Amino acid sequence: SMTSHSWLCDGRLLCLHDPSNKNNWKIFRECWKQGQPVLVSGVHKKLKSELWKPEAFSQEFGDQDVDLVNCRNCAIISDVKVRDFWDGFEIICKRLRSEDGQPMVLKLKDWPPGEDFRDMMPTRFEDLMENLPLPEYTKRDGRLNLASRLPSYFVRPDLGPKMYNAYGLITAEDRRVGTTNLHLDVSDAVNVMVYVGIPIGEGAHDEEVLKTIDEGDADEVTKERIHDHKEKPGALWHIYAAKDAEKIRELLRKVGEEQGQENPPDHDPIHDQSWYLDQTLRKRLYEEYGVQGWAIVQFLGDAVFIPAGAPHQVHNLYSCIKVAEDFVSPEHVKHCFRLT
Ligand SMILES: CCOC(=O)C1CCN(c2cnccn2)CC1
Ligand SMILES: [Cl-]
Ligand SMILES: [Cl-]
Ligand SMILES: [Cl-]
Ligand SMILES: [Cl-]
Ligand SMILES: [Mn+2]
Repeated sequence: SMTSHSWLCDGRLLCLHDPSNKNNWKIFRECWKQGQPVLVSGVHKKLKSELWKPEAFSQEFGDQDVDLVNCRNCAIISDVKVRDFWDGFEIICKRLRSEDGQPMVLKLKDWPPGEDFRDMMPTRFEDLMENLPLPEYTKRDGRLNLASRLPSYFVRPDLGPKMYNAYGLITAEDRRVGTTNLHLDVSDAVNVMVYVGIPIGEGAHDEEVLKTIDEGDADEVTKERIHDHKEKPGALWHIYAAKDAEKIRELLRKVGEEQGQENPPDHDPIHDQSWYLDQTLRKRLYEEYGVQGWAIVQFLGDAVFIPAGAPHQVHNLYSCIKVAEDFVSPEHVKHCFRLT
């Protein structure tokens, strides 16, 4: 009747199979205490699938004004209607075009804005918050979430959740670009893939996706989820242990200098959110600094748990809708303390 869990990343990543199992914490807490990320599959089967479609967001919210980002060159597209984003999510012939006349790979910036998700989308808020895995950690009032219980000596997360909406990266050149560049968060996070859109028009794009996963260092069991079970892959993540953050900063200072950037010796390339670690940079991190990460493919309905302090980057394989909630576990509270 389905096994409790399996392993990815050759034994280094816990994958829980039943999102609402009351005994998940017993397997989870040992991996979490060691500063590892955790994957939980099957959250899509708990949700009302009609609430998470791109066509519904366009119909209900299409007249709101927003900014977009061109993922290929970081150009900002200012003050457009949110339908201009949603109507091109899966239909390539409807996307905003760059000067070269190609359809753009776009990210929708800060939408819903700030802490407004609950007010703007109360039925979505309920559906997500009631079906989050590890609820004693992840609910606003969970017994193991210290977010509402800490004094001002700790950086507290904003009221969530936050939605992350972007097209898939397409070409061989796109393999070196991030959807979200390398950064870290002082809080813990759970990120849920609630919808994956595989386009039509330039549909037949299956093969660059396989080369991206393979070159991305994905394990053999992860490759079997496509070929054997035909699940929809959304996004390729690289996550690094919080303890390796300074070694990553040293690599990126050296590369910034090799590329003729002019940066003070103390500047923080992870906080700048300006780098994506491509195959060349990931190999250099392993070979020159001794640092190994976790390469994670987030499929429809996968919840990725990212530990406080852990540097991480995201590369969309197809068009994705992700919803994330921040929390403060007792295992990782040291990462948000304002002294020493
Ligand atoms: C509704 C799921 O049905 C089952 O029979 C479960 C499947 C998942 N599992 C556990 C057990 N402990 C912790 C976490 N998961 C084993 C039994
Ligand atoms: Cl830690
Ligand atoms: Cl709603
Ligand atoms: Cl729990
Ligand atoms: Cl970014
Ligand atoms: Mn993050």
